[PDB]
Order: sequence, then structure tokens, then C-alpha cells
Amino acid sequence: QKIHVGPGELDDYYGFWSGGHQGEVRVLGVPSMRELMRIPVFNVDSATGWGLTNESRHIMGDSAKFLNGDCHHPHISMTDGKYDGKYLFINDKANSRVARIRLDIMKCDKMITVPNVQAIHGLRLQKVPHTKYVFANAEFIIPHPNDGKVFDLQDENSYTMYNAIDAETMEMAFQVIVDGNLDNTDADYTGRFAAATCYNSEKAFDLGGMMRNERDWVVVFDIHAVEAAVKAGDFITLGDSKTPVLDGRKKDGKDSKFTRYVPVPKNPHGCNTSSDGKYFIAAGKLSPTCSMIAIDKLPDLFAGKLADPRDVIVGEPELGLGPLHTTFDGRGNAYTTLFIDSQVVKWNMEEAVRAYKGEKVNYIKQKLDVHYQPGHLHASLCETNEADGKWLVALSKFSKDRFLPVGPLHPENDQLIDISGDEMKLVHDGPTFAEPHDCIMARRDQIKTKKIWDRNDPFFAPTVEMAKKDGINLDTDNKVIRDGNKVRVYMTSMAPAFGVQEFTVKQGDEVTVTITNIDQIEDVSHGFVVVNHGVSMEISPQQTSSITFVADKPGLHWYYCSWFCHALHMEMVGRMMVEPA
Amino acid sequence: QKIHVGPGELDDYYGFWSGGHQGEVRVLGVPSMRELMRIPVFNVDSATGWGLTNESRHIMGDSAKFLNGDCHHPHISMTDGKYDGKYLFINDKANSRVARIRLDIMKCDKMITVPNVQAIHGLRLQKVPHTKYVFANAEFIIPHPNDGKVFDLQDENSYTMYNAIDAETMEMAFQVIVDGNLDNTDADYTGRFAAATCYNSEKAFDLGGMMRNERDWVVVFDIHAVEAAVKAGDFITLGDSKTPVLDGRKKDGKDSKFTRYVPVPKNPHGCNTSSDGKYFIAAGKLSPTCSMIAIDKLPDLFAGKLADPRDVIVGEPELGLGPLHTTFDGRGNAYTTLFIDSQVVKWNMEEAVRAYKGEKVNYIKQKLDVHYQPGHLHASLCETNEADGKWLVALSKFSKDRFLPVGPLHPENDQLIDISGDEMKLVHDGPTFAEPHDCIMARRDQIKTKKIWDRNDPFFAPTVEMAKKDGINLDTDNKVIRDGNKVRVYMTSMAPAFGVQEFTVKQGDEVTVTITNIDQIEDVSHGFVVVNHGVSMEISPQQTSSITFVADKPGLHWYYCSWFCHALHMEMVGRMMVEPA
Ligand code: CUA
Ligand code: CUA
Ligand SMILES: [Ca+2]
Ligand SMILES: [Ca+2]
Ligand SMILES: [Cl-]
Ligand SMILES: [Cl-]
Ligand SMILES: [K+]
Ligand SMILES: [K+]
Repeated sequence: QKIHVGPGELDDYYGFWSGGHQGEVRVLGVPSMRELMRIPVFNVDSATGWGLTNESRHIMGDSAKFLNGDCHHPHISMTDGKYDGKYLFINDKANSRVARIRLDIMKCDKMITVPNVQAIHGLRLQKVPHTKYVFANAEFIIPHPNDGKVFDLQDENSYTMYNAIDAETMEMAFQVIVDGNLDNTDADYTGRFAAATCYNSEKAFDLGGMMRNERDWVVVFDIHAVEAAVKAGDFITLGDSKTPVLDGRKKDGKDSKFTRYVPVPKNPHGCNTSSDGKYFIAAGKLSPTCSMIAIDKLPDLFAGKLADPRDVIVGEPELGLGPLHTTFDGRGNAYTTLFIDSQVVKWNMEEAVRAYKGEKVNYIKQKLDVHYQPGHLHASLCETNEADGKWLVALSKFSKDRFLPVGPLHPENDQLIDISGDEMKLVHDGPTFAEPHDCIMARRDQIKTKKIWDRNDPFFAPTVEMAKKDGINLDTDNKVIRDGNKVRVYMTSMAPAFGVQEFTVKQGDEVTVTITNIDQIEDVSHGFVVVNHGVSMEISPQQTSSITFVADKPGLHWYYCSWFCHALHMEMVGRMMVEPA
Repeated sequence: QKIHVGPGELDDYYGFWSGGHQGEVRVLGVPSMRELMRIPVFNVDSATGWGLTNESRHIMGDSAKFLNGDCHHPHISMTDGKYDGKYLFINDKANSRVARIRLDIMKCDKMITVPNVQAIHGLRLQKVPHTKYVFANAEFIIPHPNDGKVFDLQDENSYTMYNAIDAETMEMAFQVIVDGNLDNTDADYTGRFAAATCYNSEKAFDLGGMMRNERDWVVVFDIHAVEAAVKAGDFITLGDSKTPVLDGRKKDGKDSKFTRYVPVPKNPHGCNTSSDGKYFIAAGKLSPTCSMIAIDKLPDLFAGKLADPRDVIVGEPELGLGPLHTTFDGRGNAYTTLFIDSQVVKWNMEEAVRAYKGEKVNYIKQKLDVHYQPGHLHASLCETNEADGKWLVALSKFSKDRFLPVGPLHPENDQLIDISGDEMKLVHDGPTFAEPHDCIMARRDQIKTKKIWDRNDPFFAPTVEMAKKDGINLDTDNKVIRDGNKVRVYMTSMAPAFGVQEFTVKQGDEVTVTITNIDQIEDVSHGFVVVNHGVSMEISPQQTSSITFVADKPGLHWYYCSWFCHALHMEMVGRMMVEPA
């Protein structure tokens, strides 16, 4: 199978990698494993001015004050259990956010901070009938209200919540209070059920305490029952949030009608739905197993028709040491990372189910050594009913000697594995920065990208609205609007000249520069940097970008195009002249 | 030759890429072209906390307020015209800086704002007898003083300057005023001479006016004469800067002792010393030529033995449309980018010289089409007398259709070219983010990196010193020091436990957390992230890092390790508890 993409040739799949602790999203070509684009999300990017521009800061809201993020889980919007290629969503663990990327422009266009929670970790998407909800985990137990009066985790009102976000609006839709905590999550192929893993059912703060129970659980959610309760107006609110809050804890040994708790050993981690829709598969982590829950049996569990919640367990196969995550080939095989054994294990799901019933059978097909200590793994289209069993990426945490020494900080090793055959063949070691935990692959024909910006694009629609209030037509105009010590420069840009090449202001004036790239040629980006003022942004073809800064320094100050756009690029410059105070 | 590095195999060269206007430095393996490591410099890195930690902000001094940078020209220190692998230096055009990276730890350790200039662009290093000076071009003409009294570029005191920095101390060494401006620069193989290109001899501000005269110049500096005058006290200063400033402007048609101006067509760009040390070669940009200055002849120019400045020009080969940069194979051939023709032209230098002298020889050997619009190119070891003629990287600005569509903003195309034989051949297309401009390659055996940190490392020595004062032994202690409204947490970390797992502070306190990674095994890095507090940092084996922030939010606040360090990493957490107002 394939492997080398020589000059002129194109990759077959897009990869969307999390940037990890660095905070961005990265687009790669598969199987070349080359990075094609960096998508700034929670990081501040000097190149594009994400985190610096008015458009980007507006999307971020108040969280624009944070220079950091921590992502793990990129996921693509679906329709009928199939990628529709409209949206990618990703978590921020550091500052408790969920972000949307529009796959047509390859930019983050929505960002929300989840209210009344701490640490958005696990995140996956509703599959069916489509991605109406972004389900997202809040990992850490906190007091409610968190005012510094109560610190106890055991306190009745100390808990965390499972979060649902409207995918289209990017507003909270509801929250569910749970016992224990939440790690990872996934969703069924009907839209009625979602599940999440929990490693801290003990509600402990110390290391030994979190490991005390032999089993924790995966909590199952009846999303339909939840929605009906929100609709009937049976919910509460907390503090300053309008978000409907539902109670999915167990009261006095009896289930809330929103949730079921299926005990699972031990500090489980991964929570993955098989591509046939049959199973939620929890990776056992401290237990050398996966637990297979049958979605088939879930209606009966919620209709109180099953004696023990363990009855929905249909398979609990032994796999090896340190199972973290599971993916699928769409041929009936599951593939699990074993962190401690440092392997990917390939196993037949339906044979494990047989084994659980006592049938004598070898469900393990193969173990492949990886280098080293795999966390997540991802097989192409695994999260869809179209899982194609072609490629597998295993993202390993310790690269040791697999790449040249680069000092005491090492890269992660994301290894491309051929899975189209009976035998898994390691094909490529891919060094990556700042620990992408997980990734997702899409067919090339599943992604449709704008070649150039449309002038009515929502991304800078507010900046367009500001321009009309000024009677400024962005497509044509090159003017300076003055309003107190506010200065609003509006300009066209065209390789190799700025539409406005000089302007004068007073020391202390607040300057906003709005640039519209009127070039029609694809790939002709411009940039705008103001020297010694910490101002930098990108303006791609047919885009409008704006940036606000203070001219605290008197004198002549140069602004230049940062993007090489033309033979006379070095000369694409202008002058801001600041009068003394 | 080569091309493919498979699993378990290692690259043959280190590549060091400028991150462009993204702001960082990137480490690659050649010939795989894979990104092994990112070294944050002018960017804020959320992963390692560069820009957030006290160690980094201290290195950045006052400029730590800037979140942006624009880097172009990475260069490795040399000893007797050969790489010595101690430091890499890089410019920042956007905020007028020069950074130093220690190649043993792959971190930026020193950073200077260059006084009284605007935009540090061109940069190269003294070659022989070693890298004593870092030379850097300030590109834009500004008034002196720059206080908003004069804006006219034609004024007696409106000018830019050439800069010399002591490579070891990272202090200013001297500055030389020049006419016109400064684009790129290189140095000879003796230490006496340096050269720079100028494209704005007209001192205009508009596009047409910068293209006014058919020639500008390269300006040659006599570093020995400059050093002679500085120690003979003969220098001026500008404002509050101690930096010795010398005048290299032409007076009334008469030269200064420090410079000579050699007319060159037209808006010349790249300035490159050949590997035999015979030529400063300037790429012609608007002239379809390059210009060859015989370094041989510079002593007679400066001594007044030569009739006219053009006498040091021993070659002006016609090469094609829009020459930008030149590199060398160490076989007598030069390789020049043609931005307009989109080609690398390979040519024989000695033959070009003989063709300027009259002889009719075809000095052009080959033209290779590149994709598309190349800027810089770099041949392996080209800046040393060991130029090995094996690899060539042409860094092109328009990727067009060469990679998968990823939206309106396109990657750059950095193309690996095999030049070890007689014919240049294109072997690999490497997509890169944010316009890397230039890059430098080094033999594997030229770089030596630390596997773990030394406890006594200068990088965090100030933090060690501060620890003494509080009475703290960093290798062992887990303490909290109260000092008014300032709390100073010291802790060791050892997978998978923080040394301090909870602390309590009062609303409003200034909390400094200092972490020392006492793990002994390589690659066992830890992280530190305070949830919803914009706090994030790396701590690698044997390192001490510190971050300061304001606990302004009452309640329970989780901190967690961001770097996957152990099987129980998810559980490597801690609590900050904040006592109400
Ligand atoms: Cu616009 Cu370079
Ligand atoms: Cu320490 Cu993860
Ligand atoms: Ca547990
Ligand atoms: Ca000129
Ligand atoms: Cl998962
Ligand atoms: Cl150059
Ligand atoms: K690591
Ligand atoms: K480009």
C-alpha cells in the first residue's frame, strides 16, 4: 500500500491532529504525514495574528486574555454516522473551552467557555441523525458554588458535569450532574445514548484514593430523556448561567432517570464506539482489559428490565498491560493501545463476546510493538459507519532514540501503521511537537475548502458591519476616520502596495487598521506588521482583517507586509507618523 | 542519493528553519524533512510556557510584552570558517531583535532589543577566526532623534544603521551609520571585511521611488577600522544608549574609513559569501544578474589604490528573471534562485568571472523549475569551507496545487534538491507554515545535545539563586514561603506525583510556583497547568522552571501535569485553594 508522495503527487487523506499543550490544530496529508497547515485555536499565533486581531479576539470573548490551551480530541461533524466535513470541534483542558473550526476556511470561527466546570478533556460528537450536540467532559470535581467556603470533594454539592453544546449555535444546550468524574466520551448510532468513562468514582484527591475501588464505571446517558425533561421545564440553574442543569447522580442507591452506571475496572480511560454501532468500549487502563457494553441492551437497562447494570457487559477480554484507547477497521476488528506493554493489539470483537460466554477462542490476532508507550490510536474513518480499515496512527509518548537527539525535550512519535492486510505493518515514524494526544482522518473527497474568501463571510461580518456604520465600503475605500483619539484606518491591499501608505496620529491615539485583500489570484496573502508595536496579522485573498493598538511612541513608525507576495514585497510598506504629546 | 528515512533509521543532517512570522525556530532532520522540535523564541509557546515563565520573560527583558516576531535568517557559530555547534542566532524584523539559541539545550538563552533602529532583517555571523560578532541589518530609515519632530527621510539625521553584537555576551559592540538602507549581509573568511546589500539608495517611501536609479549598492565594512576607532575612543552615542556609533556615510563625495560603496543593479537582495571565500555575491532582483565582488580586491579599495568602486566587481553574470539568493556546492558552482522565472540556476563562478573579462563561455550549467517563486536557497555547509555539495533546499513562496487544498491560506513549499551529482534533481516537497525564509543545515556530528539538564545550568541559575535567599534546597524541598501578599511554592516533581499536592492562599495573593524535575530517565518531562488561570509550563528532567500569577478567584482550583509522563499521569494533579475576600 502507497506510502511515498513524491513531488507533484497529492496525499489521499487529510489528517487533523490536536496540537496538545501548544494549543493549535494541525492539518496533515496522509500518508505523507507532512504538516500542511497550522490552525491557531487556543494559542496566540504571531503569523496570522490569531489572538491579536479584532476578529479573533471577538470569537474568543473574554478568554482572549489567556495565551495557552491544552487540546486532545479533534472531531469532525457527522450526518447519518458519516463525516459531513462541515466542522471540527476540539477541547481545551487548560481553560475549560470548546472550539469550532470551519473546515471550509480552516479557521476557528466559534469558541465557548463551559460554565460552572473545570477542565474540558473528553469530547466527541453525536453521530446520528447528525452532530446536533457536541458532548464534552469536565474532568475535575469542584464545589458548587465555588466561592472558597467549601473545599471538600465529599460535600453534597461538590461534583462535575457532562456537557452538551449545540454544534450549530455554539451555545450550551444542557448539562448533566454526575457522580465521580469524567475522562473520555463517545456516542451511539441512534442519538439516544452517549457514554463516558470515570476513573475517580472515589471522589479522592490523593493518588491511592483514586485507585481504591476495584471498579469505577462508564456512565450511560439517555440524551432523549434529558431533552424531554429540558423541554418539560424540569431542570435547575447554577450561579450566573442560564444553562439547563439536570441531575444524573444516584440518590439513596437509586438511579436518576437520565443515567446508568455500569461498573468497569479500573480507572478506565478510552471510551470508543464500534463502527457497527454495537458497543461502547472502555479501555481498562489499570485493568489489563476492555469492557464491551452492548448498546442493544441499553433501552432495557433504562426501562429497569435488567437486574444488574453489569448485564449490559457482553465482553471483557484480557488484552495486555495498560489499555488506553480503541479504534476499528470496519472488518470486525478492534485495535487497542497498550501503554505499558507499548503495543497495538488487534482483536476480533465478536470472538471476545463469544469468549466472555465461556467459548474457547483466540480473539487476539496480533500485537505490534510501537515506540514507545502509545496513548491514543486512530484508524481511518473509524468514527463512522464507513470505517475503511486502511490506515492506523498510534500516538506514542516517548520517542527515545527514534529520531535525532534534540536536547532534553523530546518529540512525540506518531506512527503510521498499514492495516489493510491481515498483518499490521509499521510504515512511518512521525515526530510531532507538544503531544498531540489524538487525531482524525478524512478522505480527500470528504473535505471541500474555499480557494478564496467570500466577501459576505461570517468570520469578519462584524468588521463589515462596523465599516457600514462608518459609510466605508471595504471593497473600494482607502480612508482615515477620526473620532476623538480613536483613529480608524480602512484600506485595500494589493501586491505590491498598501492602499493607505501613510497616516499621522497623536501620541496616545487608539489606532484600528482594517485591511481588505482585494487580490483575486489564489494564494496571494498579505501581512501587516507595525514595527516595535507588537502588531502582526494576515490578510488572505478577499479577506478583511483588523487590529487595534496604541501609538504610545512618537515619531515615524514603519509598517510592512509580512507575507512574501510579489517580486517587490520588500518594498510593500507604509508609514505611521506619530505627533508628540 | 538517499531521500527516505524509515522506522528505526535516523537523519543525516540537522536542519534549522526560521519560523518566519510565526516567531519560533524549527529543528528538522534531513533528508527526511521532518520537524523534530520547535524552539520558541519570539512567539509565546503555550506548551513549554516560553513567554509565561520567569526564566523566559527574564531572557526576553522588556520585549516580553510582545507576542509576535518575524524571523528570517538562522545561523550557526563558526570557528576558523567551520561550524562549531555552540549557538544559533536569528533576527526579528517585527520588533527589532536578535536572539541566541544554545544548541546543546536547544533553547533560546539570550535576547537583545537593538537600540535606535527599526526592523532587524539581514543577519550573518563572522566566520574567521571565530564568531566574535553577530552582524545584523536594520532595514528601515528613521529619524534621529525619533521623537516626532522630523518625519522626512531626506533629513541630515534620518538614517538606518549596521549592527555588531558580541556573540558571547550578547551585548551591543558597535553601530555604523550608512546611506541608503540595508537588506541582507554576509562576512568574509578573515574577519576584516563584511558586506550588505541596499535597495533604497533613493531614501524614498513609495514603490516607484525605491526603483529610481539603475543602481544601488552593496556596502562593504572595514571591521578592523571600526574596531580601531572604537578603542581609540573616536565614537558618538545616540540617546541613552552606550553603544559606540561610527559614521560610515559618505560625506561630500568622500568615503569614511569604515565603508566603501560599490554600485549594484537593481534593488539588490541576497548577499552571500562563496565557500572558497573569494566572493561577496549580490543577487540583482530587478536586474536579471548577480554581482561578484572580489574579496581579494577589498584591501586595495580601502587603501585607495583602486581607481573606481566598480573595480572590485569581477563578474556580473546574466542568469534570469528576478535573482534573489545564492548558495554554493564547494565545487566551484553557485546556485541562485530566480523568483520571477521560478527556477534555481546553477552556474560556474570562475567562468562568470572570465566572461565579464571578455571571454565567451556559457557559465550557466542548469535551470531547475521549482514550485513556485523561490526566495532563499541553502546548500549543505555552504557557509563554511566544508561546503559538501550534497543537499539543496529551495524555499518557495507559492505552493499553489503542490499540496492538498487547505483553505485560502497556503503553506510554503520547501523543496529538497539533490546536488551531489552533475544534475540537480528535485526529490521532495516539504510544506511549511508561516513562511520560513532561510534555513541552515549541519552534519549530525556537528551538533551535541544534552540528554538531561545540568542542575547548575545558567539558564535557570537566577532561579537557583533566589531559592538560596528563601533558604530552599531545590533538589529536595517541598515548601510554601509566605511573604506578605507573595506566596512562593517550591516543589520537586517525580512521575507521577507533584511534590506539593495542595496549598492554600488568600484571594489576591501573588503566587509563584517553582518546580524541579528530579526524574533521572530521559524524555520524562512534566507539565504544570493551573485551570482557568492562563498558567502553563514545561519541566524536563533536572530542570527548574517557575511561573507567577494572581490567584484572584476564590474557591478550589485544580492544577495538573500536562506532559504524559507515566501510566498514572491523568492522576498527577493538585489543588490550589483560595480563601475568600
Ligand atoms: Cu504583500 Cu509581501
Ligand atoms: Cu507528570 Cu503527566
Ligand atoms: Ca478509581
Ligand atoms: Ca533602489
Ligand atoms: Cl477515547
Ligand atoms: Cl542573503
Ligand atoms: K514526551
Ligand atoms: K505562501
